Amino acid sequence: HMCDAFVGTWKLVSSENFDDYMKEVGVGFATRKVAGMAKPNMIISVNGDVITIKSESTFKNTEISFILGQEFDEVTADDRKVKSTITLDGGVLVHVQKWDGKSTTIKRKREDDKLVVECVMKGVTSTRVYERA
Ligand SMILES: O=c1cc(O)ccn1Cc1ccc(Cl)c(Oc2ccccc2)c1
Repeated sequence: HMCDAFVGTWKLVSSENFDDYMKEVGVGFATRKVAGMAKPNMIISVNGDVITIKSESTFKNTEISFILGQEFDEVTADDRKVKSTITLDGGVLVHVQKWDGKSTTIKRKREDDKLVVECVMKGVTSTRVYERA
């Protein structure tokens, strides 16, 4: 019942500072422009210990499946090959990606009827808000 309030289908409704976050991460111009236009669906499901997070958009479709605390190799939408670990910390899903001596963290939290996604790269934070679809 660990992630019950995350399960479902969520649609992006607002984004702030995502271009700057992507710049900090090293995403190139053309990918930033097309990625930043996207209005993804985030689909979260759980089956036993396995959590699946899908992102569906006109830009890319991605899917990760994982067990909390158990590292996995991930190819990100911007084609980084990263080692990821996702944990639950105080009811927040915390997703750390490591590559090339760098690290970024994506936090997903339930707040009122929204799912709020905060992406941090060094001093740059972006906040993305999703609503139930
Ligand atoms: O998977 C998520 C969901 C978010 O809201 C924010 C970051 N991340 C991770 C993330 C990482 C890099 C890029 Cl380029 C990215 O761009 C998109 C944009 C739209 C659709 C798919 C990928 C999303």
